[PDB]
Amino acid sequence: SYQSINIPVTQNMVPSSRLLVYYIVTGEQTAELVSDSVWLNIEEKCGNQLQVHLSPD
Amino acid sequence: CNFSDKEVEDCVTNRPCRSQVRCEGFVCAQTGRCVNRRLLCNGDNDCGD
Repeated sequence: SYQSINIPVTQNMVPSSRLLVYYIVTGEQTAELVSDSVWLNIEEKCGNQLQVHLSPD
Repeated sequence: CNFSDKEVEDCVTNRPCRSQVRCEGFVCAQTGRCVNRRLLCNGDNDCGD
């Protein structure tokens, strides 16, 4: 069995990213490209984390 | 002459050997012939058996 995709969802991925996994298997003699993909919904978040407030609340 | 111009002695397995040639195909169980899976259910004895 294979290493999982253990990766940080870095900020560049927001709001959405798509994972495609692929290999070529040579078969007996003829290669085949095998692939699958999934849409990964990411939390909407800002890179600046900017916040604004009235200081005399 | 005696026909035995050949003679043979048995041994221990002193060492391994890599004879185990990998068959990606189907292995014809009794013969060990490697046949391509497209020849399964072919209607033809492409194996020996």
